[PDB]
Amino acid sequence: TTIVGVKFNNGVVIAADTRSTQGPIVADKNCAKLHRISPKIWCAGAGTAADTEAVTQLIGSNIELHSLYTSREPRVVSALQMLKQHLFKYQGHIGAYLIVAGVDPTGSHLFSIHAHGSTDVGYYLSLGSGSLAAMAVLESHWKQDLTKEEAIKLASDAIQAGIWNDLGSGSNVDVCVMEIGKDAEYLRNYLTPNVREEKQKSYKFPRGTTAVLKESIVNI
Amino acid sequence: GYDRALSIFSPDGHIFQVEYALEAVKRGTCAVGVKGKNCVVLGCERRLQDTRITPSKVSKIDSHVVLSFSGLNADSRILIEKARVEAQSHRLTLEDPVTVEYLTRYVAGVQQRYTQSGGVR
Amino acid sequence: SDPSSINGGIVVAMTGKDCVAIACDLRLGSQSLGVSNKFEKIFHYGHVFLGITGLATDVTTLNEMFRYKTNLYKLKEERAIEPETFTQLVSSSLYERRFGPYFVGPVVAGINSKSGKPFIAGFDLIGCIDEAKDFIVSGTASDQLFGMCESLYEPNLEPEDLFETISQALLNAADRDALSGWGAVVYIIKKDEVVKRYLKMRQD
Amino acid sequence: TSIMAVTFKDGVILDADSRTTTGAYIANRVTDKLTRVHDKIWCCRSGSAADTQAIADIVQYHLELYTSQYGTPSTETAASVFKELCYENKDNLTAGIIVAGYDDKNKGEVYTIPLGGSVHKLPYAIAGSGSTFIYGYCDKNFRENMSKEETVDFIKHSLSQAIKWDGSSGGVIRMVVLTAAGVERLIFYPDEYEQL
Amino acid sequence: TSIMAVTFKDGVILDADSRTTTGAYIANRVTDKLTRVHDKIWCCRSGSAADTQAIADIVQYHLELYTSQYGTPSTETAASVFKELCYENKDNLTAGIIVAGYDDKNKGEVYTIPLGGSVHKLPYAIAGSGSTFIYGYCDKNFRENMSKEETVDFIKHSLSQAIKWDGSSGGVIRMVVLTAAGVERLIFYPDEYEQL
Amino acid sequence: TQQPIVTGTSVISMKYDNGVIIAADNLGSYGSLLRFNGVERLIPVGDNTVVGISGDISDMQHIERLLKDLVTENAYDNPLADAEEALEPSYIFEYLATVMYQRRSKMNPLWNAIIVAGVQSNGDQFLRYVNLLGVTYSSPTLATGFGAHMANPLLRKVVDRESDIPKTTVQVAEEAIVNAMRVLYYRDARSSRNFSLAIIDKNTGLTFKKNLQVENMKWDFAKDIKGYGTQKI
Amino acid sequence: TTTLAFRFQGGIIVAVDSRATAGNWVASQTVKKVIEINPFLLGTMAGGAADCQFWETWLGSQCRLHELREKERISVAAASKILSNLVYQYKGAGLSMGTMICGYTRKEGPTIYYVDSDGTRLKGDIFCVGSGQTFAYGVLDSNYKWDLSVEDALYLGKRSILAAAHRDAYSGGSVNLYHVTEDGWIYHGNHDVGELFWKVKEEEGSFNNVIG
Amino acid sequence: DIILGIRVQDSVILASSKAVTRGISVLKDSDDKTRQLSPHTLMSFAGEAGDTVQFAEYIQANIQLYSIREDYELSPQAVSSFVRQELAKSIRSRRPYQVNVLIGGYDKKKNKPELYQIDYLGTKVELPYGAHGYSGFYTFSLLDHHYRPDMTTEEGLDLLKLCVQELEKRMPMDFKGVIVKIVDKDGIRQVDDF
Amino acid sequence: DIILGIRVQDSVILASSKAVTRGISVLKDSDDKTRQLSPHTLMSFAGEAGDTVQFAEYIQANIQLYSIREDYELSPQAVSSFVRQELAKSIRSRRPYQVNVLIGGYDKKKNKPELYQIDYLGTKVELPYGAHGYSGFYTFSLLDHHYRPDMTTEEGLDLLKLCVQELEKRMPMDFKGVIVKIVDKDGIRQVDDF
Amino acid sequence: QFNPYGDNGGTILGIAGEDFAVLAGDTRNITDYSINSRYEPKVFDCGDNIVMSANGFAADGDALVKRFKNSVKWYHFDHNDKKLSINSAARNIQHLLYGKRFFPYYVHTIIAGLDEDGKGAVYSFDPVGSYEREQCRAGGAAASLIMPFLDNQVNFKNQYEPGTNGKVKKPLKYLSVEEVIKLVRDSFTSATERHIQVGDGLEILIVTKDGVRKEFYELKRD
Repeated sequence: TTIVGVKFNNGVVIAADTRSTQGPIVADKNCAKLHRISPKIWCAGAGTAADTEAVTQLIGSNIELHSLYTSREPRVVSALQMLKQHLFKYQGHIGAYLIVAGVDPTGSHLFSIHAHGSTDVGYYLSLGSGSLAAMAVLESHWKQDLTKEEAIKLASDAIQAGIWNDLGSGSNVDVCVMEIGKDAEYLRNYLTPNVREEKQKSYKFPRGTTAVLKESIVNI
Repeated sequence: GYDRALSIFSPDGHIFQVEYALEAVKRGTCAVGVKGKNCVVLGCERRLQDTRITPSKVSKIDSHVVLSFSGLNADSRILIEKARVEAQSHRLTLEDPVTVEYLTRYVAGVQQRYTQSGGVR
Repeated sequence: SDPSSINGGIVVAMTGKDCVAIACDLRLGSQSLGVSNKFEKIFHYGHVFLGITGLATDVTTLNEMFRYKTNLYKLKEERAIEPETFTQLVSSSLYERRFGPYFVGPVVAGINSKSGKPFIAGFDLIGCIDEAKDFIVSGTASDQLFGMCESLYEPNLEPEDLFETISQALLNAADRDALSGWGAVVYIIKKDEVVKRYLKMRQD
Repeated sequence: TSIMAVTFKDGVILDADSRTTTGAYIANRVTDKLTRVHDKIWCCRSGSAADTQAIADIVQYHLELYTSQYGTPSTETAASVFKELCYENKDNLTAGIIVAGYDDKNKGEVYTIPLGGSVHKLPYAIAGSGSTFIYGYCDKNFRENMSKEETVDFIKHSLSQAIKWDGSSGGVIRMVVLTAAGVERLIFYPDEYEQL
Repeated sequence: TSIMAVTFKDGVILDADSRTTTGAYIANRVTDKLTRVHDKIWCCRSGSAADTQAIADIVQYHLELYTSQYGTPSTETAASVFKELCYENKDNLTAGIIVAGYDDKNKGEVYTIPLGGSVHKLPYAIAGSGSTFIYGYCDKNFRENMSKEETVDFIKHSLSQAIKWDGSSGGVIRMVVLTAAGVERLIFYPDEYEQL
Repeated sequence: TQQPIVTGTSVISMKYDNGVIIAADNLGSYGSLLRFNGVERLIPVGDNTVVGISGDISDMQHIERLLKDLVTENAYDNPLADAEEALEPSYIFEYLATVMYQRRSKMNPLWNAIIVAGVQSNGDQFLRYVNLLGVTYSSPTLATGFGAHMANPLLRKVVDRESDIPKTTVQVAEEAIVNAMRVLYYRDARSSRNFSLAIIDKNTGLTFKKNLQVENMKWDFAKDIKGYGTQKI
Repeated sequence: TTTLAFRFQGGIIVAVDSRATAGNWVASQTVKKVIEINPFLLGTMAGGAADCQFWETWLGSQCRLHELREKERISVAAASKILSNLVYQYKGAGLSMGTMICGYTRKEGPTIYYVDSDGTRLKGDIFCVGSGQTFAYGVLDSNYKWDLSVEDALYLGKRSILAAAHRDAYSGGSVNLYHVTEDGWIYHGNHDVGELFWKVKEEEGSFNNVIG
Repeated sequence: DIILGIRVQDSVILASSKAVTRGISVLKDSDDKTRQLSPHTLMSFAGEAGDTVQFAEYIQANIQLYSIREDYELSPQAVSSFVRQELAKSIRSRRPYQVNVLIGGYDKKKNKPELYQIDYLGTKVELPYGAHGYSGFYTFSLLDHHYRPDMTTEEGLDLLKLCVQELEKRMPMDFKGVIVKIVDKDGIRQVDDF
Repeated sequence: DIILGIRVQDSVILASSKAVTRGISVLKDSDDKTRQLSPHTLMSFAGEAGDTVQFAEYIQANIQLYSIREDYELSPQAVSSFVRQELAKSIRSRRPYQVNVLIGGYDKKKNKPELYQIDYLGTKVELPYGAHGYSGFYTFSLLDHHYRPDMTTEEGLDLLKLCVQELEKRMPMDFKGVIVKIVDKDGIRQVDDF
Repeated sequence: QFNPYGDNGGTILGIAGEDFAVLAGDTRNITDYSINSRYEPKVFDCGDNIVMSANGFAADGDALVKRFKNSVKWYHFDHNDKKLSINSAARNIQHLLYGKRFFPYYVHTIIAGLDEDGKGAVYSFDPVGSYEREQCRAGGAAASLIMPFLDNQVNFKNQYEPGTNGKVKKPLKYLSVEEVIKLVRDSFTSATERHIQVGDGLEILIVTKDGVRKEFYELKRD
């Protein structure tokens, strides 16, 4: 997995690859790794795919209920607190490494939460197997006062570095751009550099090639 | 250790040490063996001696093979012991008692190896 | 040692042109020993089919659980559970026991009765929704099926052509897996009817 | 890491590096290890990041609850709250804390809470992996009632050597100066302290 | 332990504490850790006592054998002999050595041979358990070409802090001064350095 | 069977249109203690080879001794030891790869990862890697240890394939190497700010740059980071 | 794996499967588990494939050297003891072996010697080795007779491996039949278990629990 | 440890070893490893020393409690479903029941015999013939060869003799024969001349 | 694993099990776990799979080599002393022989039978009746009760029947009967109606 | 403790034809989750129209291929430049592999060539030296992904003539060299999709009466 967050001059952009692996096998070639916690708070998770999906779904439920209770736009800090307190309660058994980014009435935010409940603030972050490859690009090219376009290019370029250089990362680049004044735009499959090529032959079997013992009609 | 080539070719092609070993045999007590249709008879010639314990000429190598000899008596014990060990080793390794042909090839092989090894006569 | 490999078995789901296919092997065993050649691993809860592989005790337990849950769902809702909704019901149920997990990999397959579009989804033993537009594999021979399905599968296969592709992927993957085989069953799921077929295959 | 706290004439200065490492990899090189548990009570965190962050959050909640009910706490009370969490869970929370604070009556105070969960009041405290390399330097050079300028110069020299010799310590030097004038935050970059 | 070697203007000074501990117990509190491997080549021993003593005995035998055949060895040669024994048996001999010596051409030289068996030529070297507490102090205070008096004062300050903070270091401070004037042995007792 | 005690961190290198570049920092780490700072981990072997070594320093100094013996034993009874029978990078690598594998098979490894960078007599760039297990491979860019995860992603942008080598100049390759070293200093805990850089060019020969310094670092964004979340002041 | 060899009036019938598995991944379907040591001696692979193949190939050279020296064909008893002695020298070193040294000799008749990695060496009339051995015994123990005709004996060996192939997950692929006679061993072909199962099911009516 | 079961056209035949071994010696050679759950349902069990009988008697109480409560005999399918659930509950409990059971019964409403094999994990499978542990390694090859659905009880008993003889010949352990019980339309009976 | 030996007034009776078990099944049920070391000396052995026969055949070669060399039959005492030495040498060698042996012989010069029990460590002891492993746990109580030095061979065989029957009754494993051999003044013979 | 073995991933595939033999393998070299090189030749021409590849631990694969090439050289010296038969080469490798039985070459090797009658031959070796001639054999990480597909498309397993209701199997026909390359390319293209350790390129060495022919095809680099 490769995940990066890049805070720029008016918001924050998080990007991720779309490959999911079960050991050396690619179970899902187009997994969506960017998850909503609220409309303008988004989370990207590495490590165990189920826990990252499940933990964000639980916190996303509580954020919505708390937002309805307080009649306020959710704070990214509320998601961080409930998310880290939940992870800490389980003493790291929930192997969810997460980059939570979003915009709230108090500005744009970018945090990373580790499976044990530790958090850090940052202007650019990375998680997953491709973190070192992605962080090499972020270190080289990140600068203060990035524009939205520079940040999206930097975030995608950082993910590509993990895609090309990490075996656990590949396929496509997912990008979500959260800017302070406007809605969050989820650019699903922003870049698709790994489209498979045409097969050399067509493997359409002639009908009747398979031997059948009995045939039945199933009632619904 | 000692590895001098005692057995070597004479200028006329003769290995004298081997020929002189034949002279030792011709000086030893005579043994005779004749085989008939159903049995082999081994006879021997003896040169205050105790017949009970003085070693006999015909020595069993196994329950079915007997080895008579002539020449240096002390050397015979070395061949016979080697033959006996090989006969028991053959059974232990192949479960079949040695054939008389097999035993003769081993004993002959041992005698030959001593005409081409260093430091042995 | 590994609970998911004790009993063997494999399940594969494929999508076609307004049709879904889900197939499985019929072997149940105790490691090397093959016990039953009639242990079906595909269950249906209306128009939604669930193929569960893994530990045979957990496969049976989850069938009665999802029958219990889907039966109550249709009484309260007065309508059958759709494949997309059922996929989340399976996902949550498997996660509810993150620390006591079932050693099973389920495969959801069906056609949404309202939108009419094919649907197939995959899972881990703790409920990661692996929704795929092309095919889903599970079981001991997932390695064989992935390469076998990845090469044979092509988009928009007709129900007759989909049967040949999924059956051939299953038989050839099962033939190369020790713990899978002893016959296979293929369901061809269409918006209007479902056809269940038993395949002839090696019995060793 | 390398965290440090030094009492001086006008108050107390908390200081720390900015590097956090997961093995050889520097996960974050600009971390802020100085945590505010109350307005004039700050703590330095060393050891497990998850445990220390959890403790700091709980201590801040307790001191916030204390302030609403019993008035502003003293640095001794904040260290006491830290001790209960660090001691009552010493088998689970691997946390070593330095608590420094300011109040008008006692001026600057420093409390160190090592891994065991005991509390020790000190004129100055040093902790973290990089502290071992400056035990001799700090002892020889620390003086009572130094000025703010002397203390900052003393701290810069101390941490520059802790950063120099410890792989798991480095980055920028972050200071918090707690005095009657308020809380002041200072940052020194490698180009400033590395060639001292 | 705490061993140290410092090159200076007129030569090189070897120094060490006197304590050897087996756990908390001080087996011998007046040990002599400075070993003569040749007339003007001395080594400090840290780590396993059996291994370092065996290596020093073998190295002395080799350099004695070298001197009879090839003339007096240089400090580099003595360190080379140490490296072969420490490196070729690095899996067995847990020995860390500081080799310092004097010769007219090169003046004072210091070679440190850490646990791995590598050799490093240094202006000054510190090793032992107690050395970790004076890495910052020695780096800040060491100067090239100090006089004998300044070097001795520098070493006394350095080891007093290593002795202060390390339980496994203490006792008397034993120095050997290698110069053109010959070999000179100095001893400083706790009442002399402890209140520096 | 051994373990490393004092170790050198990543060595990074890449081949450009006319030669190769190899860089390594001058640090020997003893655990987390940045103990030795004068360690030179690039070992020129003749005018056309540079051997960069990472890992155990004690074994590094052993390998450095073997290489100096090759140069000596090659000149024995060899009047062309400087012109037509000098040691090539390929000969030096094969010797090291053989030694590293032989030690491995004895379960007494040299706990090192070596990059042999040089230019063959015919001008072809040489850049090969070998580690304690005897595993060897070649690439337009090679990095050992921690640099394989951070330097290779950066160097590979410049020369991603064999066809990119002829379009890469000295200046582009050098800045890529220098930038990679800065990135390693940022995120590598066992890395030093000082490093050595060697350029082997088929025209200008070997250019060995010692005591190069990591420069133009970015820290000014650290002042704006406060706490780990909720903290505001 | 499933390999069997049983003695009968017409000689020895050696039947083996052909499946090799690396875990649950069936690496091969057509492994030759019978090693043709000589025109007169047959081996059998079970356990360590490399150990059986290498040492029974080496054993053939030792048998050939015995031929050249003694000018008589080595006995099965001696051949199995040559292998058994060597397998014992490496006992504890990690060898894995279960094999039948099948041969027929004038002075000794049909002989099967079961040699395994422990150093064991047993003479017997019926031997089965491999994971599916218990299934092969079930068919043999009930249908085996000394007076079996060659045609009936070949089927019994073929049927015994089929039973183990059906029930054992690690057995199958194909059945390789060998017949050891007074003039050497005879290879009676490779029979696919998949095809054979349906053929056997219809003619016997067995495997009634299998639909088809 | 031997537990065998064969379902024939008109009845179910369950055979179980008579031996009870505790460590060094055989304590008993006439043990009955079966419990009658209902007039037409019989349960054979094998497994750990104490778990087999504690579980079997606990199951028998619930089936008896159901029969008295509704004045109705549970079908063998329902009993096996109930037994499987308890094994499934226990396998992931504080102290699992390591018991493998065969449930043979006669369904008086479908007028068909039924044989169910359930292992200690809770893996219920209906078979024509079943066996637990290694007892199935020696017997399945014979049953696969000789079994036919339409056998009579006499042919089924003749087939068990072959299966038991093979176990005696090749299995190292001495299990002291078998007790054979037949579940028929008339109830459960024991064959004594076996 | 059963190895029994009883010395009676005029002969030694050695009984050894016929079964050979390798893992899951019984390979052979007619194995002879004995080697004739001399015309009047017999050796029964038990232990690890391959060590028993490799050791026994190695011992037999040396005793045969001695007999041919001196044209003289070693006494059972000398053979047992030789066998004990080999076991004692091996127990502390690179790969010990884990073999337990019984050496029964007839001393033609003392005209007395002799039975020696030697375990894999090299513990030689002469007994009136011996057994190795757990076979002696079931049989010593009977032998202690019924043995008398002056029994005839017929009474000794009757006593072995009781010892073997007790082993069959109580010992879990099935050892497939015993082969009985008698070492007398006339040599070694096997009892076939046992 | 030192682990003398590694795993550099990759996959090899040997297929024997009527008058040809192809030995294919991806050129990627990996360590853990990192890519060492994207073009590391894995299949080697060993002379006498024999192509050899050792997959698994690269150091042992290189050492074994290095030792076999040396064995071929001495065969020519000893036997007067006699061509080494594929079966003779296969037996010789078994002794190279089994010479280290208790410290094995942790590699599964495949050698392809033409037997003495001109038919394609493929031998596959177990790490400790068991070899058995086969029509096609994949080895390495993605063998399970590749091999089942080739059984279906080369050997026509589980395929029956339409309209015969499974009574008649599809006859095995002769696949030309060109058609096998399509199957090899699609096998490795499929494995590249679903195996993280396969990609960056495909190296195919075609052995035929004319000699050894080499082809390279690009694969996905992610």
